[PDB]
Amino acid sequence: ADALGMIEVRGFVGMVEAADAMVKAAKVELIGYEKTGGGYVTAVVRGDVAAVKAATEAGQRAAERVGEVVAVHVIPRPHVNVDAALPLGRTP
Amino acid sequence: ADALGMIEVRGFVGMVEAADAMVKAAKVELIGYEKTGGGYVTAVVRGDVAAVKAATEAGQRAAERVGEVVAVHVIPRPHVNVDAALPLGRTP
Amino acid sequence: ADALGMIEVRGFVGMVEAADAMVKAAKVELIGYEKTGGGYVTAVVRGDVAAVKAATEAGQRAAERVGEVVAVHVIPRPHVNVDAALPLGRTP
Amino acid sequence: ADALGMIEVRGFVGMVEAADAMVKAAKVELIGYEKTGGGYVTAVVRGDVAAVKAATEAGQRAAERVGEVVAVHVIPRPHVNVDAALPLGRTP
Amino acid sequence: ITLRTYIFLDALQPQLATFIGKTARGFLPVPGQASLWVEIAPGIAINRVTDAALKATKVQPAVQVVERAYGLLEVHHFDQGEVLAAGSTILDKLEVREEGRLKPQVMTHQIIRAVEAYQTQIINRNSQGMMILPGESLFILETQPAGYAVLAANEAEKAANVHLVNVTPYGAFGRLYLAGSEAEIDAAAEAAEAAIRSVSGVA
Amino acid sequence: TLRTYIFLDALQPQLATFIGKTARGFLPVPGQASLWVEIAPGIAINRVTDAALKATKVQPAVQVVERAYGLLEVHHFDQGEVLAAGSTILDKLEVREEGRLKPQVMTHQIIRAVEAYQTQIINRNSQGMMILPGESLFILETQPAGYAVLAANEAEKAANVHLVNVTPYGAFGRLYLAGSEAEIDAAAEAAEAAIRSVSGV
Amino acid sequence: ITLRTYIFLDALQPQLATFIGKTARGFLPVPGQASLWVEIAPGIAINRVTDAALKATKVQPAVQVVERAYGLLEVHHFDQGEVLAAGSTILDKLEVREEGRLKPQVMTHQIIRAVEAYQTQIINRNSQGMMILPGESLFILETQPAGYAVLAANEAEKAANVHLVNVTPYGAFGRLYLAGSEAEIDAAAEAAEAAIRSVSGVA
Amino acid sequence: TLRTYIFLDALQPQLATFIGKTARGFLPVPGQASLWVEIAPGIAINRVTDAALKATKVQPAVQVVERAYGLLEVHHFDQGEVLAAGSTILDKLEVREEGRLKPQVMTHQIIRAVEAYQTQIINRNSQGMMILPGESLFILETQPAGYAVLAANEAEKAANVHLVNVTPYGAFGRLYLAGSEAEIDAAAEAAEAAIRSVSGV
Amino acid sequence: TLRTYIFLDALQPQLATFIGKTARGFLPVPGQASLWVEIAPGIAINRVTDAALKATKVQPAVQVVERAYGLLEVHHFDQGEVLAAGSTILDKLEVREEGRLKPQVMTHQIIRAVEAYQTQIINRNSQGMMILPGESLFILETQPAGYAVLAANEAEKAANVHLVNVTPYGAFGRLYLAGSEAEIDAAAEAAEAAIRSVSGVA
Amino acid sequence: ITLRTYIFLDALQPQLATFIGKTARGFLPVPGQASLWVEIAPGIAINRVTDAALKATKVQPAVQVVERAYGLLEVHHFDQGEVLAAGSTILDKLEVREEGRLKPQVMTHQIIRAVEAYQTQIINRNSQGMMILPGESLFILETQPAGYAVLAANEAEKAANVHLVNVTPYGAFGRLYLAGSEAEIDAAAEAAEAAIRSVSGVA
Repeated sequence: ADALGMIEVRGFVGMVEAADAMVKAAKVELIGYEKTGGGYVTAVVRGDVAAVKAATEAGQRAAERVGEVVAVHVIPRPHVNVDAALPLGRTP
Repeated sequence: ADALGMIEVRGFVGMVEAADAMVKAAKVELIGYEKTGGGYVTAVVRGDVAAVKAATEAGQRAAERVGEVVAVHVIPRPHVNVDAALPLGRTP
Repeated sequence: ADALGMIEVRGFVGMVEAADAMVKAAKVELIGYEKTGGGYVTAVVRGDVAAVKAATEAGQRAAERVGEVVAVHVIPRPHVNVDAALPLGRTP
Repeated sequence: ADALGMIEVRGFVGMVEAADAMVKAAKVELIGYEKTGGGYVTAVVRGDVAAVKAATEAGQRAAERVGEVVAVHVIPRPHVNVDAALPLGRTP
Repeated sequence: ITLRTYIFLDALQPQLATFIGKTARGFLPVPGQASLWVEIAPGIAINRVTDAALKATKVQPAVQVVERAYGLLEVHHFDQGEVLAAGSTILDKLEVREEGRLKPQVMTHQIIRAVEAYQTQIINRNSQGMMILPGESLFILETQPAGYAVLAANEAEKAANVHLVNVTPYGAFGRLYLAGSEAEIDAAAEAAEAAIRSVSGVA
Repeated sequence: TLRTYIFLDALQPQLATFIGKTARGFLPVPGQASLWVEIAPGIAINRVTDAALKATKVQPAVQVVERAYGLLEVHHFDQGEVLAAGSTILDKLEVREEGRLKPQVMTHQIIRAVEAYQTQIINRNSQGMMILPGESLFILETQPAGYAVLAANEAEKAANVHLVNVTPYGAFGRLYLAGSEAEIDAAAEAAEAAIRSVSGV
Repeated sequence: ITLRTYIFLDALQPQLATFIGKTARGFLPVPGQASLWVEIAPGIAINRVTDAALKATKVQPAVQVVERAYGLLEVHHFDQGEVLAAGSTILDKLEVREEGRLKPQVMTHQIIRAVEAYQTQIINRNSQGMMILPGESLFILETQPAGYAVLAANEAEKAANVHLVNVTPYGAFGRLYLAGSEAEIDAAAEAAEAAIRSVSGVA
Repeated sequence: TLRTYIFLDALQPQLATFIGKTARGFLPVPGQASLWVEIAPGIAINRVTDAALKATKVQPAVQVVERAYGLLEVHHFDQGEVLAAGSTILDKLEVREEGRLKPQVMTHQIIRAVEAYQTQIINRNSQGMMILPGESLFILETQPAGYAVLAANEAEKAANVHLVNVTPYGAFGRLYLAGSEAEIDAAAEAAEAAIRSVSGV
Repeated sequence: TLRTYIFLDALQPQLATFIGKTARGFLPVPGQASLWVEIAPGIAINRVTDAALKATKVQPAVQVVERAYGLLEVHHFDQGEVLAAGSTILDKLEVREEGRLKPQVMTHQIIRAVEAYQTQIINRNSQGMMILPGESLFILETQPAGYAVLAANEAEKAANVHLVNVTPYGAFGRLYLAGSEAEIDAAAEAAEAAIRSVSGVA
Repeated sequence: ITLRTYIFLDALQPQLATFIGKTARGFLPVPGQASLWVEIAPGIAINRVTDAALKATKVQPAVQVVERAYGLLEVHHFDQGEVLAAGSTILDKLEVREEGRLKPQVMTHQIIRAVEAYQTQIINRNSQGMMILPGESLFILETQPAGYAVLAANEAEKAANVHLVNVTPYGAFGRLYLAGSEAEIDAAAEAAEAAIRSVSGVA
């Protein structure tokens, strides 16, 4: 479906700053956030591929200032099995 | 039943990239993901033995780029009690 | 809603050449041009974020040949109050 | 459809001399003139490219004898969205 | 792996899209889509690169030619972000930066005006695009590398009213036959040469 | 048995260029007067070609032998040489001019605004000018097949249409023309009036 | 305009879709898509039929063959509703219902056991799909009219692991060469004959 | 059914060479006995081919299923192997040799001193020898299509003619021979006598 | 100059089928011994071919005098007959057996789970078996070109794969194999082991 | 622009004129006419040169080949004055005289007595001219640059009773296959070799 973009932050504050900068940076959709325990939280935006490719690279630059950024990655087309299995807000 | 492949990543972003590369590199079925806490998440793919052997050695090589791959394993034929007790998605 | 792209040229010739190259080089909408006086005119293309960013980089490339390009900028998600209070073709 | 030709003169006198010598030099149609402020006025001729090329390079020669000629450009095929938005005489 | 050609056609004009769809061995491009051309040496390694496109984005391939020495891949899709993402994934799989492409060098460019009928019979037996009628001007163009010739097609139709007689982006040298009346051919010649000469790279 | 005997006073440039792309002989140039003779059985045209080339200075471009039918084209700048070759052909066949089959129109249709998904296929299945999307396509079949080139000629004497395809041999004669709407309308009316103005059986 | 064949394939099996990828001159189908074949007479009217689909739905056409006198059209899409709506639009423009098609007649059905190498070399030279090997059973089928032949292909691959040596769906007779072991050719022959003999129409 | 069944006793070198240029199987060398079977419907010829290849040691060269007709050539050095394969073919078709179609000659002509303008076209429409300008041309159609190669083979038994073309498959079988005038006359008499000697229905 | 001299001990059926699908000459049947000789310059191979055809009873399938090089195949049931034709060929060339070029692997790559959109391309550019969407693909480039059929023999000799393509002429030799992953791994290891154990002038 | 081959044929012997008319993309020559062959590098630049022929004189082109690297032009007419005037016009447009051509290197000349039937099937399958029958002597010839090969055809038929099996004058090398009885092939071989190495050039 739509392209996927993720920020993983060791901390809720840096994740909220990244999730704010991503949806202020392009036309993406903050579908939610994943708490993997231990203080790691992952903000997930999801839209067309140029928008998320700009939004994650803006939210990373705005989240490295106020927190610890673990991983940033953009998938231009996730497989249908990933969106069916993993919870990215596009499960039919 | 079918063979069993696993990628455990300290990080949800690395696990989503691994779970995407695994299902794109063969015919495997991402049955889910398991959260053991502390930031560790495990992606579990499942299918015949050569396909999961390719899937995990593509998911490791595509998930060391964005994450921190803790463990990779392929069980060529799991015992039926493992599928019955542990959550591998083939529980009858 | 849609992303915003602008070419400001001191002079009408460079602006019409830029506004021709932008609507050739991408699937955008040329909603018009703003005349701020003093010889300055601002052509406004407006569409999705992938096409306006690759349209203004052709409009800049074609308006430097014949015109004095004052300013080039893209806004990927313009704020709703900007579209409500400024004339950019999305007046509700 | 019709190729586009433009003489921008900082001055109404040089613009009328250009718009006279262009329509006398070949068969082009003078559609109007755009006043962009600051003393810049732009005469716009429009016809087939074999006539607007011979028209603008004679109108430039005649308008460099009385005034300052800012920009001279010929567009062999303007896009239909340019004729829809910018006022080039072929507004539907 | 040597990256010869890397050109991103931002919007396919209809005669180029129609000609590619007349010649391509694959999914035919339609006019309006964004497109991308990558040529590498040696040839068969493009089957790696094509996979890196088709696993990444939604783009569709038309021309994958592994000829006698080189290899050429076209990918095309509506969203320009999709084709730019496929291009970034191709350039990561090649492990090259973009500007490692060969700079296109115009070898032969010539406007042959008022072509006799006898030469049009040969040119029309040696071309699959538009015809050429007797008396219409012809524009022959040779570029090295070959793939940049389709850029020399695209921008040409983006300028004026011509007929695309031929473009070959595969082989030793890229060929371009354009045809039409004289003012249209002069505008297309200026636009095609300015398109090719503005593409940077290694020489 | 004569099926098609049609004279052309002048080949239009896209028809002459199409036959320059397709024929297996001395290719015509525009402005030349031309002549098309189709007979059944096919192989007998190798007599009839000789019956032209012993008479005049005409040059043969098309000579196609299909499963049963044979098509011949001859041409020359002077119309009198072509008419003398045609008179010698009709003398050799012992058949008059009106003994030809009167052509019937199987399908005359105009498709407005052909989408890209159909233009790509029609471009792959043709050798003339390409068709672009949005251009109206005129479609024509005539039986017998050779009369198709008559509709390929007179139509270009009417409007600015692109000759996408013409097939003058085989079972059915086929004509793909393309262009803007009013030009296709005028060219289609001219092609239908050209086919209707042929006497015969 | 006579409707010789109107057949709706609910899903293209991978060797049939791969064969159409080898042979067609249009937008090539992928396996899993729903397909549709319409064959009419005279052939040149199929261009009027194809537009009738392409202005209606989102289907993409792969095959448009214009024979001497017949015309074959394939359209396909992932959604079966799109394909059946395109078929409904085609039947509304023809104003002939689904029963107005020609009921297919099996001209020849044979199974050749243990084909010698001297015959496999010629079968391989005269066919484009999967190569036959010497010592394997061959299934041979012709249906009149021709457009049903792909149906006889498609359900056959829904039977057993057989090669798709050839399927010609256009002509005076639709042809089908399948290859494989004895029991698999028996199951595929039973399925293909049951699929052809379950098609209603006129004769 | 059985349209064509002719037993060639041996292939003369231009015919075997032309089959080597055209066929899509095991090419025959000259001096081999050969056999041509044409049936309808065409796709049953793979039944017939297998029926030969289980019986004897023969090797098949031509197997063409054109539109509705299936042509089959087999050959071997010994005539006995080819005749045993032919007996097995006739047993599989459940007919005999007399059930074949008696060939009708559609057109037999001799064009003397062919112009260069016609030789260039004939050479572009042919795969065998090149006809030269000034040479005489022998032209032949036989129905059914197979028997034309008999009209080739016996022709080279008689005269020193150039095999320009022979098409043994399709609706009409075609033969183009070339040479000087007396050679074409003798080969024409031999080819007509070879077609007239075929019993059938 | 003797580029390739490879003796195929037994033609496997998909290779024999593909050669007989692309041969200009006498089609080989499976089980026959075969032989491939590529030399430069090209047309001098007609000196070579006739020599073998004057000595032994072998039959030629593929003789390609292309733009630059020359390629000859001869095949027969008796392996002593094909080896005698090979020694006659080497006498006419006046070189030893090991005057060949040692085969260089330009590119080898196994591409797993090929998308359908690439199988449409590869099937449109192939005259052998089809590839289906999802099956693994093995591509191989060898220099000089004739040894490609060696890589198409032994691989098929060692696994259950599909032969999609082998081109033994031109500038470079190409090999497209396709099938399930384990069979393609076995066939690729077999093809590399076949290419490695061939001596010559490096 | 490099002038490789400039050869002038004073009269086309009928098998060479026939074979050119079988391979030409242009106007077919008839025997007896004067003919002319010009070969240059690069290829596409020959589209200039052909124009300079057809604007000037009455000559007509038969074979214009723009292949992978080089370019070849034939012009022919009855009057030798028109063909020589077109040759002088070609050489003035190239601004090179005749002596700048490459001297033809005779790389291979081989007479093969009594070609076996197994080899004639190959040679007849590879050829477009005559057919070689089993037992007849073959003459193969390779020259560089390739255009002079048609000279090697012409003089050969001008001195013996042979069959022109093939001549390839375009590409890397010029190939010549002649066939006939033994004494005729010895005469044709001596004449063709003397005609090739009896011209000037630059080595």
